[PDB]
Amino acid sequence: MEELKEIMKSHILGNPVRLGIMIFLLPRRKAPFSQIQKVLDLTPGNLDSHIRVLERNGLVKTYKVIADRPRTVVEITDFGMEEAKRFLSSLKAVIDGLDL
Amino acid sequence: MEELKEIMKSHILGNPVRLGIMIFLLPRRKAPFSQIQKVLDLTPGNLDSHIRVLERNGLVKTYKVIADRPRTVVEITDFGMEEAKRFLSSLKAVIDGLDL
Repeated sequence: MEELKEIMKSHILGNPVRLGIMIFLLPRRKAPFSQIQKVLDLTPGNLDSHIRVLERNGLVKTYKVIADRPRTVVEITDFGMEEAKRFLSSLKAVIDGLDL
Repeated sequence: MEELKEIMKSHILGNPVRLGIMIFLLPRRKAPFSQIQKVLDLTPGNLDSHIRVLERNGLVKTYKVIADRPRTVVEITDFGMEEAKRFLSSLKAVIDGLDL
């Protein structure tokens, strides 16, 4: 019951959309906002809101690359990578205990 | 990328609180509202709202047991059990592919 509550209280990383964004970035480190939006089939508006939540919590960082091809890049931070791994590991442990 | 989107679109079962409630019920089948509230450290108000979302989607069912000890019982439905397992299996597959 103690590990279940841990997962239940992860309101930031637990959200299915944010979790997917973090899993997407885990192996890639960074990607243009426009690519994430298209590949994960999200509207620019929803993606934007989730990105803000993640960045306010230091899980990702965003910056404009105006090297003359305007693009906003989303990058997972070192903290973001570790937090995601911790959360994914806790989730894996709970699932393994269920025997599916 | 196809399985990631599947998990990201599970707005009902994906929510960390609802997921925890379903994982709690998976091995127990049913429990009094009051027990779930206390063991998962949730306020009666938040639990109530999540339960309504789950019940409107046929994942759980609720009923009052007035056998002269008034209590609301929360029970996971057969559909709820299968949907949860499907979602948990998809989640497990994504995690295994990450190599943690």
